[PDB]
Amino acid sequence: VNSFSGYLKLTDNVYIKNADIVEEAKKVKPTVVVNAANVYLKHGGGVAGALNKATNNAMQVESDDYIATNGPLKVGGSCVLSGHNLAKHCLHVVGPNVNKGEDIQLLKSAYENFNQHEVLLAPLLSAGIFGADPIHSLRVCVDTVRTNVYLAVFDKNLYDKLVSSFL
Ligand SMILES: O=C(O)C[C@H](NC(=O)c1cc(F)cc2[nH]cnc12)c1ccc(Br)cc1
Repeated sequence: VNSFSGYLKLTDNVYIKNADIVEEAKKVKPTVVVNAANVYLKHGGGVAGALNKATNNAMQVESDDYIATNGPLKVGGSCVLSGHNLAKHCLHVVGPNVNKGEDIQLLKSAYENFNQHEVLLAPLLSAGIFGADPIHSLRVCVDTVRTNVYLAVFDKNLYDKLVSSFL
């Protein structure tokens, strides 16, 4: 039993809700919140900008120190950093950004990072400003992640769609 409330169950291990991931993280304090990161950990907009803003820019400060020490992530890669006031940990995962021409097949590699964590609160990788089809992203998520994933979808319209077209 865990503290996630109000999710529709899609599979044995994938759950989905219409929620603002920032507000959901602040209320659940999950062990792991996933950020839709880029390789530079520059959290300017989308989910990343919103999560970072909710940390009063502490996520960005920590991220800049990480990059200065380690260099950029790989597309499809991840790193674990602090969750600040939102979660114990933040798993920064780099999905491919279609608006940069990155190979969508890297989306499966990106979701594989979730399997290193028993339970996660997560956005749909490569959705939103990353330009991928959120329905394809949901399919890859379901077919790749084996751990328990609670997907928050900010847009109510999108959500209702994802549910009605799910197989
Ligand atoms: O709806 C989703 O969950 C996926 C994606 N979300 C974002 O891009 C997004 C951006 C942001 F700045 C803050 C956020 N907090 C939660 N998600 C976001 C999206 C896709 C299509 C459309 Br139309 C609208 C949104």
